[PDB]
Amino acid sequence: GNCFSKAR
Amino acid sequence: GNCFSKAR
Amino acid sequence: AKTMEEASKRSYQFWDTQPVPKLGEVVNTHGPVEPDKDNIRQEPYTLPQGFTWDALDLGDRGVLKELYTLLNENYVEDDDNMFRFDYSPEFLLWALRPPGWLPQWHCGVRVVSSRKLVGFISAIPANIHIYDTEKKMVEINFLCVHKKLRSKRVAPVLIREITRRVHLEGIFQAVYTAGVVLPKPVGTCRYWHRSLNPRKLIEVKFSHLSRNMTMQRTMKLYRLPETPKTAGLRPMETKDIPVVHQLLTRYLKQFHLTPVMSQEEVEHWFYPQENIIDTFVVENANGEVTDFLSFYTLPSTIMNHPTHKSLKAAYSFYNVHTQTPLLDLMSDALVLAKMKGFDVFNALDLMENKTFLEKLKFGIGDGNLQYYLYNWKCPSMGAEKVGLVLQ
Amino acid sequence: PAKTMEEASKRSYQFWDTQPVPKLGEVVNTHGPVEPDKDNIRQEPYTLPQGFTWDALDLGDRGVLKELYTLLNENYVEDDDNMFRFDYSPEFLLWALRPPGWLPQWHCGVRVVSSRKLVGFISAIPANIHIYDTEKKMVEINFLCVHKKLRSKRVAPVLIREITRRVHLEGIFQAVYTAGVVLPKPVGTCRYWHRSLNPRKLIEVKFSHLSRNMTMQRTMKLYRLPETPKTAGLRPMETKDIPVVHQLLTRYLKQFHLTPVMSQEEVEHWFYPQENIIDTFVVENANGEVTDFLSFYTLPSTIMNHHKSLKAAYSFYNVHTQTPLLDLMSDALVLAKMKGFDVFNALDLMENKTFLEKLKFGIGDGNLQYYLYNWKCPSMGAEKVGLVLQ
Ligand SMILES: CC(C)(COP(=O)(O)OP(=O)(O)OC[C@H]1O[C@@H](n2cnc3c(N)ncnc32)[C@H](O)[C@@H]1OP(=O)(O)O)[C@@H](O)C(=O)NCCC(=O)NCCS
Ligand SMILES: CC(C)(COP(=O)(O)OP(=O)(O)OC[C@H]1O[C@@H](n2cnc3c(N)ncnc32)[C@H](O)[C@@H]1OP(=O)(O)O)[C@@H](O)C(=O)NCCC(=O)NCCS
Ligand SMILES: *C(=O)CCCCCCCCCCCCC
Ligand SMILES: *C(=O)CCCCCCCCCCCCC
Ligand SMILES: [Cl-]
Ligand SMILES: [Cl-]
Repeated sequence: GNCFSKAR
Repeated sequence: GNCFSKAR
Repeated sequence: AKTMEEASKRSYQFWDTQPVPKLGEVVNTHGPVEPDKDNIRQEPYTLPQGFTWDALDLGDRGVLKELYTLLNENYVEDDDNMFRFDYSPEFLLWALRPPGWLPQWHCGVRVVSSRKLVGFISAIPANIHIYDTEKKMVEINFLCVHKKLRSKRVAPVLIREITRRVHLEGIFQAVYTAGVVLPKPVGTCRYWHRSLNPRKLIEVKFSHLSRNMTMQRTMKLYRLPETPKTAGLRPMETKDIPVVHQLLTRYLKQFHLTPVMSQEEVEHWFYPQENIIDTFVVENANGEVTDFLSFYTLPSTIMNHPTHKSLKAAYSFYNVHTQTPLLDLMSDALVLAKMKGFDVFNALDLMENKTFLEKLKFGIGDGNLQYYLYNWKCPSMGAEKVGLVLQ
Repeated sequence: PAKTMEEASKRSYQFWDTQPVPKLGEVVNTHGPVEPDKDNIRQEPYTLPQGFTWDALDLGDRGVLKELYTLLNENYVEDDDNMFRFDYSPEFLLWALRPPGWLPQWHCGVRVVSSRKLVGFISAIPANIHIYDTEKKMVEINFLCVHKKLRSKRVAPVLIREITRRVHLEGIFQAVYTAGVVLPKPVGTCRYWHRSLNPRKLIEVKFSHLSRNMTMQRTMKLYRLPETPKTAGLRPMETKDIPVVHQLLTRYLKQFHLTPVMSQEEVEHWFYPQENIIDTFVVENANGEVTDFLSFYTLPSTIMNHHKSLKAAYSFYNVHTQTPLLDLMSDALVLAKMKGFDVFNALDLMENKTFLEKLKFGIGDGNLQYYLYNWKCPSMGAEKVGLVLQ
């Protein structure tokens, strides 16, 4: 599955 | 395709 | 051309343009004739005026019946135009919808005005082991052009169009057979025939009585037991699919041209279907399946005969022995075919079949089956190393 | 669930230790299968907990597709702070789950026996994969999902074993997949980066934060983009471009160590434009030759706490032979802004590191690990990974 990433 | 053979 | 003699005196205007070896050369290498193509023609090849492509949905019973009729009236005949293959509709579904089948690979030609089906060719996917290489390929089958459409270059267009449709799916090799010689056979096999109903075979001139023997003697010569002899022989069932898969996989490693089947493909090709495919396994006293035999059902039309209209033929498929002798297995196959009403039992001289053909009273046929690879360079092999049976 | 390799050191993997993958510790110097192709395969489905049953989801049934959409919309991947959750659309799911060669038995669901409610899922699609010097027919695994009410009950290992079995039945013995968590054993580790397109909204919903020494006015100035792309000859991909897009991609991917090997029909599926799913733009130069292309897919997310979805574009495959990659991606950003996306996401794989900082991407908090099943090979740097999944 994909990974949900946001701005560090 | 297949080949039709009969008794030689 | 049926002979290598007739074939060597030919110019192959179409096959010279194709990535196959020349009839004359001998191959000492292993690999593709040309590299894979990274761009493929998007447009179907042009047909003669008045004709159009049509991919055949064989799940439509009417379309299946049209294909049945095209082949019944226009497909392969013997050398002397006395018999023609009569593939059944249900058989065509078996041969043309194995796992991975594609509707666009059921490539038909129709008359624009009437919609009459006048041409066909098919591809099905298959993993093929050739010497030390395993490759995803297609098997080409059922190339047919209506009798009224012949000698007008429709077969080359059908071949190029199916090639294009296969290339679009990223496959660049194919395997196929033919009763004629083309550039260039990877192996040449001979059909042999075991009479089961000798009277009918002689009456319709499939076989003859030699000067040496009478009809009375011929009947007794080909008489068979009532029931097969092998302990624990029984039809294949669903529970046998994994072990048939295992047996077949290990058995085929000894040959040089073989299919590589998944367990789902084994189910498709071997699970018994009445009047299409028969598979019998040997389950021993411990409950272990140790051998199996199989043959498919392919009847023929008898042309221009007032009384006998059809010949019921069984074709040896794949036979695997690890505990029962192959001779015994094939003897029981003959008895089973007799019990099921077949007139004749056919087998090629490939795999280990030569070990039993004469002993079980097969007679050599007049037809060679050539085996071919498209866009694959490899040395030829003897019939006994061919381990691939098509339909 | 470990998010770093250091956390993963201090963990035991009761399930993954039983699987044909390398151990997290070991350094691999060989290339090939962990175990042989199987010549007999379990015919019976694996046992589920009492009261649950298997189903194969036929997505051509609009009602079944909506059930899968709803399962994922409510229970699929969330960010690290449980503020956003992927919101794959039904039309996207059809694109991702029905490519050429798809099988309905590889859409493997779990349902409650009594109610038939869908509570779990995993999928496989076929793909030819180039890994170092070997091309293998594999499957890509995606959309592993267990209902929030069924978590921590060993259902995920059963889903994985069952899709393994169903893939084995079709003669395939290797798989590729990604995950945001560390498992035995990544063949490569990539990191998401993010390019703000609508910074106002991103700060509002707390996807990003104001630099605190920077004001909102300065931030909007920093991230503003031209109104139209600058590359000459840029236009949407059309049917006539399928062969050259296929040819461009095939040659471009040869430089990486993990890549898809696509047929021309697969290229049509993955790249032909579909609104709100996949966008592809080609550069056709002054000679009429297509020389470059850019592509990104559409994946919005539910804003969990408070509204409109967070609209995100994900870099897909970008091939350059005449246009500088930096220019191509500048135009990708402008096109994404034009189409209404709030953020443009890209991994640091392939050559992406050459433009991420220059084009004002900011580094993300999520790693994306790449994995192979039953294929033991050396790991690689992100810049050698040439495979993008959905
Ligand atoms: C076989 C059949 C399709 C050929 O069509 P045709 O109209 O007679 O031949 P065409 O004029 O269209 O084309 C000639 C080219 O096709 C080739 N060709 C002929 N028969 C072929 C065959 N069975 N398989 C592959 N190519 C074949 C010829 O070799 C020739 O190519 P060449 O110039 O390199 O020698 C047609 O005669 C037919 O339907 N026969 C009955 C069914 C049959 O035999 N099918 C093929 C089984 S392999
Ligand atoms: C991922 C998910 C299916 C795991 O289900 P779960 O109920 O939380 O965990 P379970 O008790 O069923 O099983 C735990 C096993 O599955 C492993 N596992 C956990 N997450 C995994 C993942 N994304 N991929 C593969 N395996 C995973 C665990 O490591 C553990 O194996 P181990 O004993 O070797 O450590 C579930 O949490 C979920 O649906 N999360 C949201 C969607 C998601 O993250 N999908 C996967 C994207 S990669
Ligand atoms: C994202 O959803 C990926 C989840 C991956 C789960 C592990 C899959 C492992 C391989 C299973 C298929 C094996 C086929 C040979
Ligand atoms: C019997 O019907 C077989 C007839 C074979 C005709 C020639 C086919 C050549 C291969 C075409 C497909 C090639 C795909 C790469
Ligand atoms: Cl069909
Ligand atoms: Cl489906």
